[PDB]
Amino acid sequence: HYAKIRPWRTFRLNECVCTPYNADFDGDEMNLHVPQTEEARAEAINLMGVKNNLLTPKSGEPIIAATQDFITGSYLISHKDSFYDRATLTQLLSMMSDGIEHFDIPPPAIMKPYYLWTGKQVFSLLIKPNHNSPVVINLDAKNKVFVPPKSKSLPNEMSQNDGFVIIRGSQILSGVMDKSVLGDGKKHSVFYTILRDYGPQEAANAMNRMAKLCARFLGNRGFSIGINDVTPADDLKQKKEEL
Amino acid sequence: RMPIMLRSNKCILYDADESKMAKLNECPLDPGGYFIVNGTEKVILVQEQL
Amino acid sequence: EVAVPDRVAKVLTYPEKVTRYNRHKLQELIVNGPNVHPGANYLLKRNE
Amino acid sequence: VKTAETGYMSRRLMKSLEDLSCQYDNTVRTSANGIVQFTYGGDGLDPLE
Amino acid sequence: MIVPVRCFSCGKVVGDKWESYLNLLQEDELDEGTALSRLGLKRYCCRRMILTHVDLIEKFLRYNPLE
Amino acid sequence: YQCAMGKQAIGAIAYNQFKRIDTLLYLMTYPQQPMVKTKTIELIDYDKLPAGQNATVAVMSYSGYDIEDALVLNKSSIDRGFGRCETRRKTTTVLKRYANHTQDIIGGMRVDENGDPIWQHQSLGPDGLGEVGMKVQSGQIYINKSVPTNSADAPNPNNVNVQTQYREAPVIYRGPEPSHIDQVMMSVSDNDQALIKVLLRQNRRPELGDKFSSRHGQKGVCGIIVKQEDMPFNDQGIVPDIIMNPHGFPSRMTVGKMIELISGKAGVLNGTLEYGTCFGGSKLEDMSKILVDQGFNYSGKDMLYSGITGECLQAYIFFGPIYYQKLKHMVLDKMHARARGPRAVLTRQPTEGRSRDGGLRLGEMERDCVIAYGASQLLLERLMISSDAFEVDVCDKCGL
Amino acid sequence: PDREKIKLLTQATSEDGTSASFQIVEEDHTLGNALRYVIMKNPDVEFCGYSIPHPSENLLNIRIQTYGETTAVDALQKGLKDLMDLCDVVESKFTEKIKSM
Amino acid sequence: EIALFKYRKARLEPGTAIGAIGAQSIGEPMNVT
Amino acid sequence: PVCKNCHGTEFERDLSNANNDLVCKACGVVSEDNPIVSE
Amino acid sequence: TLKYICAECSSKLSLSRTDAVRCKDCGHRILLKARTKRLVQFEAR
Amino acid sequence: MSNIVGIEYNRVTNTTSTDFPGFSKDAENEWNVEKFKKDFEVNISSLDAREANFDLINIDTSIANAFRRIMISEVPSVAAEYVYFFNNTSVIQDEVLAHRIGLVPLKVDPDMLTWVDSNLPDDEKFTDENTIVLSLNVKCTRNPDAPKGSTDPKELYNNAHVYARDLKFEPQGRQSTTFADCPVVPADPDILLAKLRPGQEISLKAHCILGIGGDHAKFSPVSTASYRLLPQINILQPIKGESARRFQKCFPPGVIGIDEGSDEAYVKDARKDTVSREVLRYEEFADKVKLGRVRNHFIFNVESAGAMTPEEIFFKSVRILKNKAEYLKNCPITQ
Ligand SMILES: [Zn+2]
Ligand SMILES: [Zn+2]
Ligand SMILES: [Zn+2]
Ligand SMILES: [Zn+2]
Repeated sequence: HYAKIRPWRTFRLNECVCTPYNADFDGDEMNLHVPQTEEARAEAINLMGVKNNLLTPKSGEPIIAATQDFITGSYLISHKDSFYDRATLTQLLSMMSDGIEHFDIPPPAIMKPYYLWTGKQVFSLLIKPNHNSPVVINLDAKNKVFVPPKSKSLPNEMSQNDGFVIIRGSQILSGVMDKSVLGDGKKHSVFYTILRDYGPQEAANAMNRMAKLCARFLGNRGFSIGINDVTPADDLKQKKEEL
Repeated sequence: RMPIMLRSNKCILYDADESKMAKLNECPLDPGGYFIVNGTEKVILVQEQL
Repeated sequence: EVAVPDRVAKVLTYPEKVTRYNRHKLQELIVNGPNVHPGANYLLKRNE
Repeated sequence: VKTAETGYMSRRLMKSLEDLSCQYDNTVRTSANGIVQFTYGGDGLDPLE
Repeated sequence: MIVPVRCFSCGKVVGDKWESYLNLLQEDELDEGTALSRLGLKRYCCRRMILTHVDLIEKFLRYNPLE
Repeated sequence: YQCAMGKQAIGAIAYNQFKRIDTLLYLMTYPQQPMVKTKTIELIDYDKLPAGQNATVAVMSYSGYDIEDALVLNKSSIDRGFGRCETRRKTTTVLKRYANHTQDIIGGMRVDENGDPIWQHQSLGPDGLGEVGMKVQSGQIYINKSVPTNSADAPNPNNVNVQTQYREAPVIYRGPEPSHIDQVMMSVSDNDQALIKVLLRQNRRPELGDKFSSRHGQKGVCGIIVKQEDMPFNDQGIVPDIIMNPHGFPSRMTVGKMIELISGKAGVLNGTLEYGTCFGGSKLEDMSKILVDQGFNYSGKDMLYSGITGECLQAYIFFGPIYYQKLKHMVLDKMHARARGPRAVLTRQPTEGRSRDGGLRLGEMERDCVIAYGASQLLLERLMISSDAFEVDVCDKCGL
Repeated sequence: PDREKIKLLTQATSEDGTSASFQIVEEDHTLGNALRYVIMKNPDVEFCGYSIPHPSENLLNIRIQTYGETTAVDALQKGLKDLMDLCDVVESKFTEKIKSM
Repeated sequence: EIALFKYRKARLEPGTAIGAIGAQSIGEPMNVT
Repeated sequence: PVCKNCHGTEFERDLSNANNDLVCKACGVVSEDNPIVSE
Repeated sequence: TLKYICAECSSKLSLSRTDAVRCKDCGHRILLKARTKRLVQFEAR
Repeated sequence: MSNIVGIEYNRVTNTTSTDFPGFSKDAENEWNVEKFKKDFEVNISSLDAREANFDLINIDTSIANAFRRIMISEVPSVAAEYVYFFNNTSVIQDEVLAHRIGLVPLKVDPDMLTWVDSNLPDDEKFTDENTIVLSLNVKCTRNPDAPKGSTDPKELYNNAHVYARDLKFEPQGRQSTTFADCPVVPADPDILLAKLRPGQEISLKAHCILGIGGDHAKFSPVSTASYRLLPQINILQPIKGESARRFQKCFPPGVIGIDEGSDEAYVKDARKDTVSREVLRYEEFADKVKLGRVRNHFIFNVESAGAMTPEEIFFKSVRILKNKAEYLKNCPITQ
């Protein structure tokens, strides 16, 4: 790794890199080594850097992707009934960076009654933010659930839910982000495609741009769990008792 | 000299009433049952076998 | 980028040979001393 | 019962196979310069890439 | 030990109410619930400060080194 | 997972706990009895001297520093005294009587230039034993001690040359923080050979790294300490003490904490402590009836604003008091840093042990991980240069 | 005056002052979100957000980006002149009702 | 062009210790066992 | 005991950063590095 | 000065050095050092 | 639009601003001071000392949060910062007793002192007009009267409980004539501070200074300072007969009351409905009620710790938001 000197008393690291170490932050501890030549300082990066090891050499799948809270942050954005106006997109679009990247706003989806964007036009900007960035990808992937359509006439896109995901020219056209398209395991993820066609630098620039957003975003939206949404609805209690 | 465990009937803490035991600055809520051989305080554990 | 606390950052040193490219930095750093952060802990001359 | 024996198995397999590298004629072979196989697999291409 | 001079979560002071809440229990035997509502503790973040306060200062003092 | 950690949660010990001199005794400043009790804890009188205090948990995700069961507490609650522990540590010496009738002496405060104290003796007192009530720093002898130089010679039955034979061997306070001297006593053992037992004292505050729990078995490193104004607030102004993420309850399947929060909030509003026992306890349907009379939601799930942006939250937050006991294993005494230190004698390697000034073991499981990268120059550097270098001159023929 | 304050990032600005990105010390969300509301009521600005980079250090980055009419460095100097006039309505109206009571 | 670029890049480069990478991918966490 | 540059007779074992070196206060030249503890 | 005190007798003993380790007024053999008079400087947080 | 946050049984809706030009084609509600000055109104409810209750109308929820964060952090106050101990032989250890002194409120207001400058060496740092010094000396002894045993340890011992009123203000020079008409007192002078047994004394002095609230929560002037929004209940169909008393026990007891003429429910005194959403459970009021919460009617509620009136800090919060946005109208922009 590279370093950064911070004034507390513990080893901070990013969320996405905890998957190789399979760490869990529940009290465990890890040790660091600092080489002390000039030829082992250069060889630790170019052979053991974390840009060159987004892939595990067991199978070839990507191992450094969204951990178990970056998925469900970037799903409530891309939920089909999530609509933003201009002043809320702008605030949403300015947390994935720190006021450095130059965006240019695409024309909004809902247009006549009010001006509304969608939760995919704000997610197709963290891939290609403007014309000077060279990332343009194409990907067709099947989600984790994928309830099937009428199975002969309507194609894979026309599922009952959002289902099968379609991106053409770095714009999301359908589907959601539910760990089949961002996370680990599957070979056809988002972060695999930018890694494969544009070097690992453009992959890592688009991977921590999700983490700065999904940290800041859903702490101002809201998400909790409790008794009211684990208890049976009194029909699941009536039906289980005899079954 | 036999060592004797606390709250046994051979030691001075047997049936005290928070006034004798306050004089001896010992806790009322202490369980007892452990030797204080030369400093450290140790406890024989309940072994079992076949 | 791993983040490192500063109480361990001024124990773990790193040897750094003087050159004409980095000479004007390493004179400013040896005068900081080992109590403010960008300083040094030791020094070894070529004679010594 | 599994964790202490898996690292006993990832090391037994390690020591007998630790030195096999593709030479510049696309030929993976042992440290005493003797052929194990003429190409790594049927076509000699990186299993990760 | 002794009651904390301020509440942990909101910030208001509870140091002048520990002797009062007890004096509302020795004389005029009264419910624990209706005592510290009359006393002025409305929300449920101050009421835990006096419900659950174990008062170990009265038992530590009997071991004083001055006989 | 909780029985293995209930024996580690700091708290109170006994009533005589400021009288005893033990090796290492953790204390908490302001403990509180729990809200959801049990019949078991009143049959051993646990709540007569409890351990840990009940925070106001608002379980939700917040700022992304609570991902893998880490958790988020506020800076204003720590300054009011939420979880300020205290650590006491005995140390002792023995004044030994030798064969040639020579004792040990506690002379102290050697002087220089109109002033008695050196930097090392500002807290050593007049009589040699360090002064009760004032702090010590790194350095700063706090028990002075001198040991004779004829430690094993035969007794010469005369009186010729015995006036200056005491070489120094003091006791130095190490450690990375300044701690205070609580009480220092001197007495004699069973055989007449004097004892010294000074007991230090420091208290500290829970910065991040300090490991908290939940009494149901959910460990957590403190991840960030944000300010009060960035924390959310309900309609009344109640800022939560601690925020834990929602992403434990599906895998960990702890429905206790979801019930403990309901049986706890309803006890505060009613002024009575409630029982959670085994195979019984306070029911749920009779506990939402109290929770709807006072004005709140029937499932405890209140609504609250946000402190960054101002407007409401598009969901509802599960809000209430949960007993969070504080554990041991803090980071004030786990940070280690060895650059170039002591080396062992038979192997000339770094010394195993944090108290033996550390240096860590690059084993055989981690040696094979390096060669899989193909890296062949730091493998030579990490295993003879920074560890075990030595310059051997060997003959060429009959080479040894 | 002082110059460890509002400060234009030259690395992330356009060739003219249409798009500009600043870095303000010592000031958290209390200004950073108030200034966002009063700026976006300008009919000329298209993009004005902020971001705190890290909570260990203390500095805010405000972003401002408009159409071709006025420069962005002239947009926020109009913008935070207009929050100043926003408090004068609040302070005056509140103080004349206290005296009434 | 790109289907012959990725096949051309995917060939195994000389020097890769495919022994050591091999030994760590196999070892990891009527009837027959 | 005796330095090679100032020839002082007083040395100060510095344990402030867990190095435990041996060095004088006259010039600051370390007398022995990498201590060999009696295990 | 205000030298050594006793455990439960709580009598201030100024024992001459290298003479004895008991106290008067009582046979108890544990002597607590009493607190200094010197000012000590704390914070309030 | 229509600035009503929509309460329902699992969500709230349109909580954000939508008050800016470029939201619809007819780009209305641009900024205009005279269009703001007419609609902003203030309604002061029950006002006393140590509590305020007042409304702020037709301001967007961005700037109502700006006044909350400043009353907790930015408005300065006084509390202890250095405690100097003389002989303490109490069971309460020193820097715990020195910590409980720091959180005690004081009735002296700020603007009487200046900000301390810690760049100077530490003997003219505490000058004569940025620091007041207050101390206490108290000793517990035996009370020689004749009660019987086990009685109250308020008459076996004299002064065995120390209180906040024991902090005797010890005025230094140059301020014996300035703090003469208004001496300083702890704002709640009955705070229990320690406990003593005979033979145990406490003797110290504290140097309380001028501090900012967001640094440490000694310095915060408020008890707590937050707000609400105004709830709003709409009734679609007339609830009549037996159901309207069932509709009445699912609320706080003031908010809706029965029309005594014809048996029909209507809204009484509002602003008391805490949102218990109890009408959502019952699936017979699924259409009769559409309740909500209006987005421009902030029910403030500030409190004071005792230092100053509650209508002073809210004057002082809005006064220093302006200066916070005035200090960088007048400084250059470095490239
Ligand atoms: Zn409270
Ligand atoms: Zn030879
Ligand atoms: Zn020398
Ligand atoms: Zn005695």
